[PDB]
Amino acid sequence: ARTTPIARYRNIGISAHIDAGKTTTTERILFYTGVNHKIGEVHDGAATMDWMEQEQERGITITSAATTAFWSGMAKQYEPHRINIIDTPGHVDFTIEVERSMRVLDGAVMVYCAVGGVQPQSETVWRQANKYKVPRIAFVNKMDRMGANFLKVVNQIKTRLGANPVPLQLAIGAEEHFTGVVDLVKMKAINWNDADQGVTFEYEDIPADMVELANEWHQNLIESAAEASEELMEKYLGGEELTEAEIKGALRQRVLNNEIILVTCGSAFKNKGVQAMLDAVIDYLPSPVDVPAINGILDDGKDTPAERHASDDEPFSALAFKIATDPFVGNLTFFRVYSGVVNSGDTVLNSVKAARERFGRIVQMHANKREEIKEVRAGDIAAAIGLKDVTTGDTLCDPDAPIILERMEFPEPVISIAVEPKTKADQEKMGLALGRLAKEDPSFRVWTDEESNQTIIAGMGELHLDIIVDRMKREFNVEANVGKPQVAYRETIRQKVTDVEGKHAKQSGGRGQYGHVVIDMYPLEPGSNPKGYEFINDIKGGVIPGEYIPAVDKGIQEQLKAGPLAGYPVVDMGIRLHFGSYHDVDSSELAFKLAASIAFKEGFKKAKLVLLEPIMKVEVETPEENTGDVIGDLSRRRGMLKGQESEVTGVKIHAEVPLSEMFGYATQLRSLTKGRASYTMEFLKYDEAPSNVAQAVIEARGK
Amino acid sequence: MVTIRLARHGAKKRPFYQVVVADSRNARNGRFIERVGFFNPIASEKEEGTRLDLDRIAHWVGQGATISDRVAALIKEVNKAA
Amino acid sequence: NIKSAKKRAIQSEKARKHNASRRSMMRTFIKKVYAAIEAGDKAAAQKAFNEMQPIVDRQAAKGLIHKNKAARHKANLTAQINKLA
Amino acid sequence: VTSYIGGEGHNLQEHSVILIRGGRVKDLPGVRYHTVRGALDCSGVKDRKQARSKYGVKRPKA
Amino acid sequence: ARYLGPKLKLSRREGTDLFLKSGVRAIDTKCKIEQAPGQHGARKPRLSDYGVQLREKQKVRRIYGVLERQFRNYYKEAARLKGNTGENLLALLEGRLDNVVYRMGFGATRAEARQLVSHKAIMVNGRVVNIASYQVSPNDVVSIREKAKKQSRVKAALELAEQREKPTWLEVDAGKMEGTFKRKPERSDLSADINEHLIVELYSK
RNA sequence: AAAUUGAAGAGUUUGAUCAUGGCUCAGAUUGAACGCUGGCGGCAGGCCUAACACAUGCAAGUCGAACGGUAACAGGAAGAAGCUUGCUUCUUUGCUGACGAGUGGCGGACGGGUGAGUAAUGUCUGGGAAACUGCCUGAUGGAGGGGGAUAACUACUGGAAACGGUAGCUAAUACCGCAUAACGUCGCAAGACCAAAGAGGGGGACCUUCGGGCCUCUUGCCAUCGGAUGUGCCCAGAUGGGAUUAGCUAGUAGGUGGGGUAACGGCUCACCUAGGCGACGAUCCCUAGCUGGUCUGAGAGGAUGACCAGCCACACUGGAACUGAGACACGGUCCAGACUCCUACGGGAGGCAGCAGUGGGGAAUAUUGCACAAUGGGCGCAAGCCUGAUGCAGCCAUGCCGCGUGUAUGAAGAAGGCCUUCGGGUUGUAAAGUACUUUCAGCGGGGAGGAAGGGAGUAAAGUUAAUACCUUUGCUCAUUGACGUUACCCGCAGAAGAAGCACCGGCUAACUCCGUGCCAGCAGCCGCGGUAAUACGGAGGGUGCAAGCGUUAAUCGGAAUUACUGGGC
Ligand SMILES: Nc1nc2c(ncn2[C@@H]2O[C@H](COP(=O)(O)OP(=O)(O)O)[C@@H](O)[C@H]2O)c(=O)[nH]1
Ligand SMILES: [Mg+2]
Ligand SMILES: [Mg+2]
Ligand SMILES: [Mg+2]
Ligand SMILES: [Mg+2]
Ligand SMILES: [Mg+2]
Ligand SMILES: [Mg+2]
Ligand SMILES: [Mg+2]
Ligand SMILES: [Mg+2]
Ligand SMILES: [Mg+2]
Ligand SMILES: [Mg+2]
Ligand SMILES: [Mg+2]
Ligand SMILES: [Mg+2]
Ligand SMILES: [Mg+2]
Ligand SMILES: [Mg+2]
Ligand SMILES: [Mg+2]
Ligand SMILES: [Mg+2]
Ligand SMILES: [Mg+2]
Ligand SMILES: [Mg+2]
Ligand SMILES: [Mg+2]
Ligand SMILES: [Mg+2]
Ligand SMILES: [Mg+2]
Ligand SMILES: [Mg+2]
Ligand SMILES: [Mg+2]
Ligand SMILES: [Mg+2]
Ligand SMILES: [Mg+2]
Ligand SMILES: [Mg+2]
Ligand SMILES: [Mg+2]
Repeated sequence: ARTTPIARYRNIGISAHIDAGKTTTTERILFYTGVNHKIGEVHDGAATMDWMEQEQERGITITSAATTAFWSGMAKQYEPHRINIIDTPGHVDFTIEVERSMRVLDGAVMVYCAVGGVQPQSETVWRQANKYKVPRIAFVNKMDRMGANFLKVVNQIKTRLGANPVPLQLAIGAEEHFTGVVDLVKMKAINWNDADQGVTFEYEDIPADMVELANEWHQNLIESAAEASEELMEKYLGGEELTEAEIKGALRQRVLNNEIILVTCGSAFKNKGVQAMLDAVIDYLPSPVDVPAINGILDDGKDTPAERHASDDEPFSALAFKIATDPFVGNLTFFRVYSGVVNSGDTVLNSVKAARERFGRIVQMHANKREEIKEVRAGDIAAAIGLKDVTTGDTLCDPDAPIILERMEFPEPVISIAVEPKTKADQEKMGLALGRLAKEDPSFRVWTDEESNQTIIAGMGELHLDIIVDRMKREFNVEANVGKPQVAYRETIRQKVTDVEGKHAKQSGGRGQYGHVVIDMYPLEPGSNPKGYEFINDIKGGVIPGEYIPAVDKGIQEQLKAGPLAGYPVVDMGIRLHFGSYHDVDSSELAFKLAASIAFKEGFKKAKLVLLEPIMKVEVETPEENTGDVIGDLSRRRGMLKGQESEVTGVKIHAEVPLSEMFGYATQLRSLTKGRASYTMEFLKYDEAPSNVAQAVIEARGK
Repeated sequence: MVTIRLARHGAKKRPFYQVVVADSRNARNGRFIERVGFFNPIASEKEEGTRLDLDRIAHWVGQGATISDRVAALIKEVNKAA
Repeated sequence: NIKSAKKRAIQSEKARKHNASRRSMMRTFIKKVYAAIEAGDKAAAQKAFNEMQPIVDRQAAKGLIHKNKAARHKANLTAQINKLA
Repeated sequence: VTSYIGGEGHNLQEHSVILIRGGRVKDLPGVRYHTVRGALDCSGVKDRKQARSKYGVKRPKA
Repeated sequence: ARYLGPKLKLSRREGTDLFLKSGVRAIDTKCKIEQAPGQHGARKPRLSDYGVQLREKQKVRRIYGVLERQFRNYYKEAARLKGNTGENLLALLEGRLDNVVYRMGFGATRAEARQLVSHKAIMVNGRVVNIASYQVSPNDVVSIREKAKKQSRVKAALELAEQREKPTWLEVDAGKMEGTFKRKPERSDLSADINEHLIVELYSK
């Protein structure tokens, strides 16, 4: 039945900063397990994981791709383990993707560069992994590059991220003469062979060049491993050397509770270290049943609603972590079965939305390539064709299973752009493309603001957002150029008050009626009410008929609602009716509303009121070294500031900035802060601003 | 094999077959050489469920016509001896 | 291909080789008879006709050609040889 | 072809896509088609309450 | 598929009595039967040939509780059947199961007969029928089911079933609560106010 | 008995009339779409345009009762694993059930799809001769005898794969010669010539080399004459528009001879004649699958070919053939073209107009579903396997039909709206209130029928030489439904969960007020709106239809408005 035992299943992710060697380390993994005949290089687009045309051309991973392998051992020590590795992206432009893959996986191998070590995206993946408490290990890649030092990278990890790291494999030699690595348990130096592409290696006697630091760190490894149970420490302090098996098990325990991360070193480009990192994935990373079960809520929660041991007998439960786009079926749902068994054709219940979905074609994955499989067992990552409504993060299960799983959080887009196709009448096709790309990606949203015709595109970055437009050009072909959003202004009176009026000679004999109103315009103040329309009834002279006395406020709405000046609504206008004229036969309301309109018009021209811009509450965090640069950038713009606050891990700056300015502020912020700042918009009250554009939007049309 | 088979006419969830002597290549409801009686499967009442045309069926089977399984069963049940 | 109609393809090619061999042998024997009839030596034409006749009857029986085709060959050749005198 | 825009008030700009049906307006010589209101971004006649199946106006609650 | 509204409006629009109410009180005492239902009912619009044909057809439609599609079907069937079209049409309208139920009591109105037929309380010739359009046939025995006998409406309807002309084609046995359908009513066996040729020529236009 | 019983008009040229004459409406119908609304069930329908391009999964396999054989499972056999001479399982033996791959047989030419081409090589109707036909069936016979291979396999080997090489083999219902065959072929005659294959079940002997021989029955093979079916071919009539298409044709029309076809034939070749078709429309151009039938019409007729069924044609475009009874072959071969895909760059694979499904086009047309349980089809002695045929399920008020959204009672004729002559009227028994019912929807419980068959045992005869083994007909046994939480029945709660769409000047059924003021707007036709609009917009009221309604598109009718029936100058 089940091909591989549940213990011999690894669902692992490869997460780190941009270009740390993650996509290569995956190629060398697929090479040392024989599934790909050619090694392939990321720069020459040969990489199988980089299947999208953008990924080939720009040498970046714009998506998560899944693959499988069978790593027996370095000497075939263990039975073949089925490792499901989903390569992930490091660009801040695509963070949903890394968190998306990160949630389901049981372990993470965090790549690092020897030159740089801890980098901004490395802290980002660290915080994402820490919130989901995934057990982690680390690989220091690019040890061949100059400036390489294992020790410094270890110290950077300890000092910055916060973990206390235990070295597992040190490095023999400098950057160019990187022969191989020495393990701190078997006490063997696995020097790799240059002639062949890393497939073979030769074990040596760990020469005296590094025989004292090696012993020291080996001892530190022993001591760190002994902090798993009192039985380890008691024998350790007894003067006897612990056996390798208990050391490895105690380390596996410490990784399981996430106290420590095990750091291995190697260089994928130099075809070295990859076999040892995969070996340490088998030895130390957790299998699905090597942790306690996942929890959930049933019928608005319970004491212990679900503790589903991953097994082939319990009822089916899963999570759809990823949605992809297939032009030929219309969807591609990636799911991890946490506990249960499902098969082709089987129906499931989407617990959150309470509906029925049929699994048409469950398949397994090798990057873009798809291989049909009849059934999926528990703990396996697969893709489900035939799903047409399930959003990212929705639990898919058979009936009487946990309704809601913990995967209920997604980030907020920072960059907002507009887009408009060259031929304007491709709007329906573009809208369909945007709707699909927004349903698949929850961090990309498309809302068409109804003041204008523009389609608003929100994303995590300018890269993100332009990959979402050239991808449209290539697949589901449409040609569209991006631009800037338009302006949503409002108006406030510049402290002017009078008793203006309006009058038209509607009588003429035959017509039979006329209307006149005496109003009193005033503002209240900038931002005391949500309901800008204020009206306190006070009609004294010429009191109108008593069936529609309070009904002379809704008729004023059709002027305040939209468009008195340059097609922009108005806020804070107060009307106060004192006098007028009528005749109590049939005083026509619709032609009495003309007097009020001309009264508003006259009040507007005599008032000389000025335009009000949208200004929001941005809040930014940053390290206490770039405070000057960020505040200088806001000061260069017409931006106010609010809060002298310093956090413990940074500083929270609060600033009031316009909306027509600061277009693409996030990317500039990342540039001037080394990509280590975020922000948010709270849409606070509008503020006055001297603007040469405020009158140019109405003098474009003249009078 | 010129066959004598049921032709499956009628309505949804209530079949009513036509015993037709038709060449075995043509479809079930397709071209036939002759129709020899009907057969109502769902009849469980006084009116006759089935009716055959015994002399023409005998002529055909003497001319080498193949008899289907259900048509053989209806020839059986129609005869009093079986 | 896709299905197991490739077996019929191999059987068809082998049968084409065999049928082409045997049909060519038949046709060369009949060309021999025609050359004899066009030479005018009635005795060689009669011997050639009596040599081709069992060949064509055997193949007509096997099904490589039809009984009508064999009978047409024998009838035409007998008519030719009889008017040859 | 030329085509009428029925109802009271429209929103037809220079590139808006619309559905065209048969008809005639008779007083306009050369207009033999009518714009189907309330279909394909040609919004329905505002504040309409009678003959509402035509002009593409959704049902008020009332 | 059923008019759930004010029946008396219908009656006074046709002017005559459509028998859409029980005999508890007279028709005039419940509605102003003389005038039309509108606020302009007091006035009188001069009739037209199409007007009177439509009004006769609608009077028949409102009496029997039939909709236009079914009534058109009953006219295609009546035209198909040999003999006088209007006579066949009246037979097909009296053949309706709610019609025969009403004419046999058990409901003070044809809408009550529709409720009785629909709520699985009727057995025609043994088989429990609950289809209000069931075309009754000669020698059919209409029986009420158990758990429906002695209910308030059936008792009120049986007592109220008197004071009206007994149909000469039904031969109902009141006490045991079974009735027969010995033969279809002929032309002269009905209201005689219904001008059937008007409807026939309206539907043959 | 009955197979019909069937034919309506109106508005609009005019100051008004009568004719002529056109436009429009009332009806029926749709593979429909759009707008508004939407409860259920049954039966049907569902890419009308791009025969545009297709990812993916299935749409054709089967037979061990043809054969060599053993890859996988099981049963055993010999044991010196495990061991208490084993219940706690080591390998080998096709030995037996079985069976991957292979040789071979049959199917793959059926079923399914589409209408591009085709105006006549097609179809329909009615005949005909110059024909073939696997499987089905009847009649007569034969069914001696032998050989060479060869796949599979073994070895070496090449290739990324696809797929091969090169030697050694090993069978067969694979192939080949001989013998033999005449109411069979050729020949006027005489005469000459042509075939095969065996396998399975059991068994009284009796002989063996436990291979079996031998006796039975069941199938299978070969020849010939028949029938049935299916197919090929020919003739006549009919089957669109254009003369703003009058000449067309050189194998062209025919004859003789040779060749070819299963078969007649310029089908083809070599000569010879100079014919042949055409004003009854040849030739050319555009369009088009044809028919039973569908819609309409009282008919005659007009339009049409969605469903269903028959025939034809096509399978990415063009051409040619092979195997085979049958093809010039959807899911076969070869080539040329274009497209797409895999590649290790050396090469290789494919053709959804099969069922789903995608892109695109379009106003517009469904699920990447469940079973072979029914009936069929292929294979097989069967059991059984396969079948995207078929039976079902899903989506969509797309159509037709049926039902429900309550029923009775109820005058303060409530409030409120609207009109008002200010009296009142209308909304209106309508509501509320009172009494009663629970169809259908929702829960809970019972529950047909579509199921015939097939398998094992048994008995009876038929069978032989044998009560065995095989047919056939009964008796018993366990049984086979995807649909399916089936139809249907019973119970539980309560009127709860269920009404909208168009119109209201005349045609045409149903009128007033308000706001607008030749404006905004309505309209199928006549027309309306420039200060009292039943014609616009809203409100009240009413009329028609109703889970639908209206609009648009299309056909016929009305249209006697192409008038043959049935018109005029
Ligand atoms: N020198 C060197 N270059 C490396 C190494 N690993 C990867 N690279 C290259 O560095 C670049 C970034 O590595 P890549 O795997 O694309 O990173 P990712 O995009 O974050 O997965 C590519 O051009 C790689 O070929 C390494 O160990 N040494
Ligand atoms: Mg990468
Ligand atoms: Mg209905
Ligand atoms: Mg195509
Ligand atoms: Mg086999
Ligand atoms: Mg041999
Ligand atoms: Mg043979
Ligand atoms: Mg000849
Ligand atoms: Mg012509
Ligand atoms: Mg065509
Ligand atoms: Mg007519
Ligand atoms: Mg079709
Ligand atoms: Mg051929
Ligand atoms: Mg195909
Ligand atoms: Mg084929
Ligand atoms: Mg489209
Ligand atoms: Mg079957
Ligand atoms: Mg199937
Ligand atoms: Mg009132
Ligand atoms: Mg129910
Ligand atoms: Mg049954
Ligand atoms: Mg039975
Ligand atoms: Mg009227
Ligand atoms: Mg109309
Ligand atoms: Mg007015
Ligand atoms: Mg109006
Ligand atoms: Mg006519
Ligand atoms: Mg005339």
